[PDB]
Parts: sequence; structure tokens; C-alpha cells
Amino acid sequence: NSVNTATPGELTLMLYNGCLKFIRLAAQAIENDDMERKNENLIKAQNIIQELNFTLNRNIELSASMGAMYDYMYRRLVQANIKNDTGMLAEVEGYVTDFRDAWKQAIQSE
Amino acid sequence: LAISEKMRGQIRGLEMASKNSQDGISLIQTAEGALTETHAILQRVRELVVQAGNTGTATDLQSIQDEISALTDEIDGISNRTEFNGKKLLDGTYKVDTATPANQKNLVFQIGANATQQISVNIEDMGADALGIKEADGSIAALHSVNDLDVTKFADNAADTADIGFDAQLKVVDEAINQVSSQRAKLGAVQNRLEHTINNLSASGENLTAAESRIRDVDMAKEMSEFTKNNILSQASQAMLAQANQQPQNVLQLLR
Repeated sequence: NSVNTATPGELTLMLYNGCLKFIRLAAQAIENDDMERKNENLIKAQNIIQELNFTLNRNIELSASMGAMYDYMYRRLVQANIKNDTGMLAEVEGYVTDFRDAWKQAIQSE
Repeated sequence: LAISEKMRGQIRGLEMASKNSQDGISLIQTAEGALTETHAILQRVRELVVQAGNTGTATDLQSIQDEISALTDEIDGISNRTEFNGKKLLDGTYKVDTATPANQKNLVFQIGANATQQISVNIEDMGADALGIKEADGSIAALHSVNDLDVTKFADNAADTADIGFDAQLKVVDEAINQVSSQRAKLGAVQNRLEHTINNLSASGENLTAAESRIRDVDMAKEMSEFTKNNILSQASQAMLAQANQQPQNVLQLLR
């Protein structure tokens, strides 16, 4: 669209929102018994979490706990995929919502 | 960023093996979900065959046969349309062929710890003409497949009539039900092997990221999520320095 426009903080916010969107699409696919659709969206969500983790400046102290959460989020999404566990998806959706809401406030108050 | 950049190269192998195992499990779950439908349709077909064997009302027989023929056509549709990434799973593309191995196609999965041990997997034809009473070899003789069911023949033949009597046609459905159940169970065993691979891959990645494998359970993750969320709020500049390091063309690609 018009991405080169977005600031670095706005780019990260876009990633959090996309991750949530793909998790919600995968939960819906599980309800509709669409395995291929569920798998495609959870891998999309996993790729976002891994991109966030691998773009952490690990000289910054905050990066340790954020990356530990990303590692759990990735592992939990893999388990939810192979187990068709919407409950697990709702769990990871809550974490990403936590990160998304705090991040959106952080770029504002800055 | 360089510390995180090489951590990508360390676990790139584990991530791609994890994606392959996820893909393989979802392929099998796709086949198992379709086989569950075929099994349920076969159960309904058996109900109609039994009802036809106990009906003395032949236009009742024709109406029952119309439903059966539509149901076996549903079975054909499932076997012909079930797909994963464009690969036909249940139409016999991947059936075993011991009579002519040159014509056999295999599904390949990677199994075991480290996901490097390849296995070959076959899936039998699940169409209506491939389910029923099998001969010594893989073949189904005439009038012995689910596609051959015709309960209107019950009006002119005793129940013990060979091939077309009620008892014989009921046997065709029973054998077909078990054939679908056997195919689903064999695919479940493969799924189990891929699950064990995923858990060994995760344990391998957990060891290589010590102090980033730190979160164990739901209680820790819940509590760490709230703690990290409040640290992001309280240290906005540190949060920007820590995470706002994506390049725009990578973001557009991930959001497709």
C-alpha cells in the first residue's frame, strides 16, 4: 500500500495486528474444519512472531523477556496447530493483544 | 541486531523442520477429516440397506435406492475433491501397487528426532468402486463394490442370494466401513510419528535458547505477558530501541 510511509514503530504495530488477524482466521478455520486454511494462517502467525524475535536489539534489556515470550508464543501456536486447540489460540491471542495494546500506547507517548 | 540475526541461522533448520512437520500433520488431518465424512456416509448407506431388507410395502425400494446412489456419489465426490496443496489425497493417486510398483506414488514425510528420517506413506482409493468385498488381490469383483449396491434387486431375490441378496449387499457395506476405518487408523499412526518429531524439535530448540526458553507453562506465560506489557508501557524509548527494527519490504511480505 503506502508502507515506506510508516515510521519504524508503526511498522511493528502492523506486525502485531497481522499476527492477531491470522490467529483469528485460523481459529475460524478450525471451526469450519478447514485444516489447510488453519495451517496456512498459523504458519503466517508463526513467521511474524519469529520476525519480531529476530529483529530484537538484544543489547537492550527489554529484549530478553520479549524474546522469551515470543519463544513461548511460537511453541504454543505449533501445539495449537497440531492439536486443533482453539483454547490455545485464545491464549496466544491474549498475549499478542497485550503486546499490541502496550506497543500502540508506547509509540503514542513518545 | 546482529545477536538476533545469527540466532536466526542457528534455529533456521529447526523452524523449517517444524514447518514441514506442521504441513505434514495438516495434510493427514485433511485426509482424516474427509475419511470421517466417508465413514459417516457409509453408516447411513448401511441404515438404508437394512431398511430395504425389511421393507414389504418396490417403489419404496426405488426411493431407498435413489438415496443410496446419491450417497455413494457423495463418497465419490469426497474421494475426488479432497486435496492438500493441490495434491489429490483420496482418489488412489497414492495407493500401494505391489502388482506394478512402477505405477506407485508415495507421500514422503520426515520423521524421528531432528526430522531427517524419511518415510513413504500410501493412501488407498476411497471412491465407491474401490470399497467393498476384495478378492485375493487388491481387486473388487463385479457387484462387490459400494458403487454396485442396488436394493431394488431385493424384490426378486431371497436374502441369501449370492452377490445380490440382502446378506451379500449388506456385507459389501460392512467391509467398506472397515476399509475406511483402517485407512484412517493408519494415517493416525503417521500423525503420531510427526507429533513426536515436533516435540523433539521443540526440545532441541529449547536447549539451544537457554534463558530464552525460560517460559514453561501457562501460569508463567500469563504472568510474564502482563509484566512485559507494563515494562513496554513504562519504558517506551527502550521498547522502540528493542523492537522497532523491521524493514518495510519484509513487513509487506509477512502481511500477505
